[PDB]
Amino acid sequence: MRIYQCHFCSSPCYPGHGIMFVRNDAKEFRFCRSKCHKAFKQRRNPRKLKWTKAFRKAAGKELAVDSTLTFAQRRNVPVRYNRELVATTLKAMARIEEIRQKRERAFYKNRMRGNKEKDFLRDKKLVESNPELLRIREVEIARKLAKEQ
Amino acid sequence: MGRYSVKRYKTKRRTRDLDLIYNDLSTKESVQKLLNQPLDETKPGLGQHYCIHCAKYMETAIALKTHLKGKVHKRRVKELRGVPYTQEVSDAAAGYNLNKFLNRVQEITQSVGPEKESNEALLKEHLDSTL
Amino acid sequence: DVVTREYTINLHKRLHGVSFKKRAPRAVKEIKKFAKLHMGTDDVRLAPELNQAIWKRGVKGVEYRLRLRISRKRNEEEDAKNPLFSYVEPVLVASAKGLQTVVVEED
Amino acid sequence: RDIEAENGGAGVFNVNLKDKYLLEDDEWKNDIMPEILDGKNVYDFLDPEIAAKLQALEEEEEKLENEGFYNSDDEEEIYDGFEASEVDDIKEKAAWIRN
Amino acid sequence: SGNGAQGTKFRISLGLPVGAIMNCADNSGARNLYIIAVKGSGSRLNRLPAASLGDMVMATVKKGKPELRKKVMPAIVVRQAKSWRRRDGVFLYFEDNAGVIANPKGEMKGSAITGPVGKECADLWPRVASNSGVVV
RNA sequence: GUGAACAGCCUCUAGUUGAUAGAAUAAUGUAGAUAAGGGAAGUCGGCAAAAUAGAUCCGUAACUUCGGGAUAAGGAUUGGC
RNA sequence: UGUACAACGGGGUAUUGUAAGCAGUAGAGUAGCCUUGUUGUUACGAUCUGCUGAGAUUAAGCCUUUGUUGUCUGAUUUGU
Repeated sequence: MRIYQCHFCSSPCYPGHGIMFVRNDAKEFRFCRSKCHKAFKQRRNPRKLKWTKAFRKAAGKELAVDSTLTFAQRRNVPVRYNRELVATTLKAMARIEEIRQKRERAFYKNRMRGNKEKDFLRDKKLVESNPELLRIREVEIARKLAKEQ
Repeated sequence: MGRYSVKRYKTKRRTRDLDLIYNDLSTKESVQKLLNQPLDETKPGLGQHYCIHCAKYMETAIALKTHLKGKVHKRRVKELRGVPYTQEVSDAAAGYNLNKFLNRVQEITQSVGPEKESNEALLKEHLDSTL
Repeated sequence: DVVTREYTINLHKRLHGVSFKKRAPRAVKEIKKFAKLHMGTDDVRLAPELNQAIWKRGVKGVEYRLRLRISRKRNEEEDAKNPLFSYVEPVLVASAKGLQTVVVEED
Repeated sequence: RDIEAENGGAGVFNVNLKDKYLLEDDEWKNDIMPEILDGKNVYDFLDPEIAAKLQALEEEEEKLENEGFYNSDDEEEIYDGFEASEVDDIKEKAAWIRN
Repeated sequence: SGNGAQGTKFRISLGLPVGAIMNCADNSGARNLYIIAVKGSGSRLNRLPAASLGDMVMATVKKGKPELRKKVMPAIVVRQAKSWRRRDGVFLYFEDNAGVIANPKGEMKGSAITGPVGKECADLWPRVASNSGVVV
C-alpha cells in the first residue's frame, strides 16, 4: 500500500481513489481527485493556483525547509527486518509529527503577529473621523439606562 | 464535462507538454536536431519550420515571422523561465524527499539554468538571421 | 395574547428546486405558512415594506435568510375570522447571520 | 513438488512464502510489518539508527525551548498613552460604527 | 485467451470497437492499423466486436509499406487510452491507442517496441515482453 | 450604448402588465441541451445534429467564352493597460 | 409534560479558490505644481503583494447538539 501524493494537490491518495495518467515517456501522474485531474488537462500552473500546496511552499507561507521534514524521504536499500527497528519507528513517527506541529504553529505566529497593531490603527481612523456618529451613540446609552429606570 | 474544454483537451488532441519542452532547450544537441529535422511527408511544414517552445509545425517560413511576433508565443517564452515543475515539486510540498528536491533546484540554479539561457539566446540569434 | 417576537427564516432550504418564474411568489406563501406555525393564527398580513424586501433582486434572486418581526394582535368586532391575527414586518440588519429568536418588550 | 502433493493437489496447496528465509531470530519469522501509520507509510521512515538520528532532533527542542521561541502565550497590549480600559473602548466604539 | 496467450485474461474496459484506427508500435513499417474483427469475441444482436488491452485482433494496414498493405494479419493491442482498472486501487489510462502485429502463434514480427507497453498485455503474452523496452 | 447596420441584446419618452388559476414533479411526449472510448460499423440514403463563421496580414489549383473560378483550398493573429 | 417534537443558532464533514476594506519602498510609462531635484514627490496607472486556505454555501433526501424561543386533547366512525 502506498499513500502517494497528488501530482497537483499534494494531498494523500489512499488506495482506491483518483486516476493515474501515464505519459508516453512513461512516468506516472497520480491524482488526488477529479478536480485536480480536470485542471491538469487544461494546462494550468500550480505555482499560480492559490489553493494547492506547491503555491504555499513557494509563496512564503507554511514552512518548507526543516530538519523534521527530512525523515521521510524514500529508501532504495532494504533494511532486512529487525523488529527493534520497527518498534522504534512506530515510536518515532508519533514523535516527529508532534515536533512538526509545534514548529508549524510557531511558524504561523511569525506570519500573523502584529495584526493587532494594524487592527487598532484601523480603529483610530473609524472612531476619530466620525464625530457625528459618536454623538448618536451617547444618547443611545442614556435612553438605555432610562428605560430600566 | 463542458462543451469548449472537451473540444481542445481530449486525450486525442493533447499537445506535447511543458515538461519535455524544457528538456529540448536545455542542451545543444537536441536543439540542432529539431532545427534540422529530415523532411517528412506526414507533417504540415514538410518537416521544416518547427518552433521549439510551442510544439507546433508551421506551414511556411513566412508563418514563423508572424508567429514569433505575437502574444501567443510570448506566453511560452515567459512560461519556461524557471524550474519546470516535475513530480518532485509536489512530493516536497508534503514533507517527502526534500534532499531529492533541493538538489535538483540547486542544479537548475547553478548548471541547467545558464545552459538553457545560452541556448534561447542563440535561437533569437539564428531565427533573426534567417528570417 | 399580544406577543411580538423576532425571527430569522431560512429561505434557501425552502426554495430549493423551484422554477425561476415562481421563486419570489413562492417566498410569499412560505412566510404565511411560517407565521401560521409559530403564531398559530391563519390570516397573516404582510407589510408592503417586506414585499419590497423579497422582490428586491428580481423574481429569482430571493435572499437566503431574512430577519423578521412578527406581532400577533387583537382583531376588531364582527370579523368572522378570529380575535387574533399576525402582522409580519421586517427589521433591517447588517447581515442576517448568527441571530436567534428574541422577544421584543412592550411599551 | 512432493510436499505439495501429500496435502492437496496443485490448485489447492498453499505455499507459505515465509518460513524459508533468513532472519537473525526465527521466532519472529511470521510477524507482520505495519506498512502504514496515521499518515506517511512506514517504509519511508525506517533506517539504520532512526533513534540515534532522533537524538539530534531532541537536542534542537532544548535549543529552541529555552530561548522563548515557543511562546504562544501573550496577554497584554501596550500602546502610547493607552491602557486596557481605553483600548477596549476604542475597539468597542469602532465595532458599533461598522454595524 | 486462445492460442499463444498463456494464462487467463481478466475483464477490462473495451476501448476499441470495429473500425478503430490505432497506431503501430514496432519497427515493421506500418504506421496505423485498422481493425476488422476481434478474436475471442462474443455474439449478440447489434453489438460490435470490441477490443481491449492485451487482445488479438485481425487488423489491416492503411498507411505503410506497399508490401504490407491489402492483407489481413493478426495484431496485439498494447495501449488503450480508455481508463481501466488495475486490481490495486487505481484507474489508469494511456495517451493513445497502439498495437503491434504478429503471427497467430503470438510471435512478434518486428524487433523492437516504441513507447510504453501495458502491464496486463505483457503478462498475457511472453513474446511481446521480450521485445518491450519499457513496461508500464 | 455595443456594431459595418433600421441585425441581435439592453435602456429613456409613451404604453401595457391582458392570454383560467392553485398544488405536486411518475411514465410517454413537445421544445432545448451536455456526454467517457471509438468515429457512419447506423441507414434505402450522413436525414438530423455537430464542426466552420466577423475582421486584419500572408497565400490561392485544374479549367475558360479571358470577364471569371475565389471568401478557392491552406495558414499566423484578435483582451486590458 | 419528556432520551418529547419543531424553529433558529453552535460544532463536524464537505464545495469553490483568497471577500469587502484599507495599506505598500511592487507597477510598462507619461505629465505636472516645481523647493530645479542627487528614488524630487503628490497625483493618474492594467495588474501584483499583505491583512487572507480568507470569504461565501452546508440539506432542501448530510452528521451532531447539556444553548435561545415556542407548541403539545382538532374532527369522524366502529361491538360477537
